[PDB]
Amino acid sequence: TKPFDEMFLQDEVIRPIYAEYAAWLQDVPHQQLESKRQEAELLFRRVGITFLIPFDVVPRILSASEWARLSDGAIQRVKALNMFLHDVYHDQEIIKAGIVPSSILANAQYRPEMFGVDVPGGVYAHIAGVDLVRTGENDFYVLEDNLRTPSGVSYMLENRKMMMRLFPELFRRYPVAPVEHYPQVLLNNLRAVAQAGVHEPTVVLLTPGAYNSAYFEHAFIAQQMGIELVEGQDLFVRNNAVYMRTTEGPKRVDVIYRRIDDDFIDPLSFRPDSMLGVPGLLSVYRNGGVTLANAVGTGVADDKDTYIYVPEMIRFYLGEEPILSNVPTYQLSKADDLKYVLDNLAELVVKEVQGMLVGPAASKQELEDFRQRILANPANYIAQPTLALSTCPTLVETGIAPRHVDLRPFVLSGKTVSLVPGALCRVALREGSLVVNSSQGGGTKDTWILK
Ligand SMILES: [Cl-]
Ligand SMILES: [Cl-]
Ligand SMILES: [Cl-]
Repeated sequence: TKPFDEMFLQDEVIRPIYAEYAAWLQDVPHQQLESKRQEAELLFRRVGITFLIPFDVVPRILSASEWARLSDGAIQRVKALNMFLHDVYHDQEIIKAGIVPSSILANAQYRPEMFGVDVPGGVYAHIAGVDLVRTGENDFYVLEDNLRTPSGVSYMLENRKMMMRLFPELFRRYPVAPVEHYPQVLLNNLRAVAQAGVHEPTVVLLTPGAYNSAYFEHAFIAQQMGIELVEGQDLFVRNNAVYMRTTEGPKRVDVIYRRIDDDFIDPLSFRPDSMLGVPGLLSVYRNGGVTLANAVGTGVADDKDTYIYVPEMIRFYLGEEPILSNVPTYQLSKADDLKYVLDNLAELVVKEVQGMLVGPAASKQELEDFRQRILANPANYIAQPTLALSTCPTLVETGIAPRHVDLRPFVLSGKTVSLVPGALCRVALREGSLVVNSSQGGGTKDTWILK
């Protein structure tokens, strides 16, 4: 019993989807792609790379039918999440029906400033990141939802550009769907959420600035879109409108793609010490003078305590059964969950909200150590059963060996809900590791969606 591999079947048989890649790999002149060392030599000789997050040249390939199911599943989930957000800030029908407890209103991410506020098209999460894992041929799990300021598209776009630059001949052998139109699809969706009356909306990207880890992505996506990259001080509010400062005079801003947290957008309504925001911005948004994307108060839908109700949102709002499954998740802030987790620690995966323990890959000492770490602050942890995480062929020291991967596509909601046929794929390079996170042996791959 081994974890499902994307390339190699039950025996050493190659899955039909990877046959053409295996053929190309055999024709590769000399020992150029036989192991991690030869891959690192190829990447340096051609593109001058020295391992910045590591990159693996073996793509994560998905068929047109796998993506169609995955894509239907992600759109269904995001529609229910947006309908949930409209509901919590309006009639709260799901709470009155007893499906979601009223304790959700104790969540710090629930913004009473958004109660009764109508947002253009009822869209709260204009961009939604969905973290997915595979366990079988037709088995996918949603690990987490990302509805605040989702990131990673720059790695998705650059990884494709890198693969096309290194191996153009490989793109001739596979019918790979393109991804580079993402910024223009996003810009078109932002224009569509302009307030009622606005004919040719002005769109800007509000950034915290250079001293932010994702700043390059902010500058990159704004440049790819062809819109102004602004900081708080570049904008100002007056008479229910937001203006951008220009030498020729103030230019009205209709839509702001915010890459700043709610807490920092308006010192007159939230954190008063913030220098990232725009004073009075929340009032203009609440009174229909501007659109913020993503909306203020989306955090209540992707919080660890709300995650468990997502399958029930799909049934309640859409009258459908969930296409994608949630992962059973324990919230160590709950006494029943804390009791269970500490009693079955060697069988579970424990993660901090805002460190990670792999119970089956831990000794009695490190298990007892983590037990103390948990009890020092239990509310900062969640736990899930250890899943049979799918492996993708990855170039390692010994050669081409299976390594654990995860997938992040980006759902876009404007007047329509859609996905560009691509995703950020993260790989856990170290043997036996399930840490796809770049902090401890984590890298990226290009994700190919076949036409
Ligand atoms: Cl961000
Ligand atoms: Cl369920
Ligand atoms: Cl739609």
